Amino acid sequence: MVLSEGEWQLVLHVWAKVEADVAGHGQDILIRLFKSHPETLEKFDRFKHLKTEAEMKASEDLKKHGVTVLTALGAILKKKGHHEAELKPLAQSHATKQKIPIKYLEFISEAIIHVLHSRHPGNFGADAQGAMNKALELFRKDIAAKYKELGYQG
Ligand code: HEM
Repeated sequence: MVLSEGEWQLVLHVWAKVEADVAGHGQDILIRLFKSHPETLEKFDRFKHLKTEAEMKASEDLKKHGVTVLTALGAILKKKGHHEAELKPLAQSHATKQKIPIKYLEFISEAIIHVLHSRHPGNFGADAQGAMNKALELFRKDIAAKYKELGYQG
């Protein structure tokens, strides 16, 4: 798929607001994912002992991981579709080392959209949400193709 320039602008405008607090957004998004889809927590041997939201919020390791996730995603979105080299190592680690099905990438996409709508309602109306949803669908479609090339297809 291809996004128009106007669509990328909507995506990068709200992302610039996210980047004012990467750690905070990273925590919010992972916690949302784990709350909504507790089965995803089982993939993380470093976090699956965490029992409550309070414990998640207090976890420094969880916060650090949130920053890593959003820094990587930000680097991909800023390529505006030209992301083939960025996606190769991400695909390999999520396919071979961790085995993360595509369904779980949909779950985190939902979590990102929820947190952006909650923190940035003025910059995340219907048109901006649509554009962010297209950008994340593009990401998932390209990662799924790489999964298949790698032998997983998740
Ligand atoms: C927007 C989607 C995602 C991005 C940008 C992302 C990015 C990353 C990055 C950059 C790392 C660290 C280095 C590496 O191993 O590649 C990582 C590790 C990992 N990711 Fe993801 N990830 C995404 C989604 C997910 C999902 C949906 C799950 C599981 C439900 C997941 C599970 C893991 C695990 C288990 C690790 C290793 C954690 C550890 O070091 O103990 N990832 N991810």
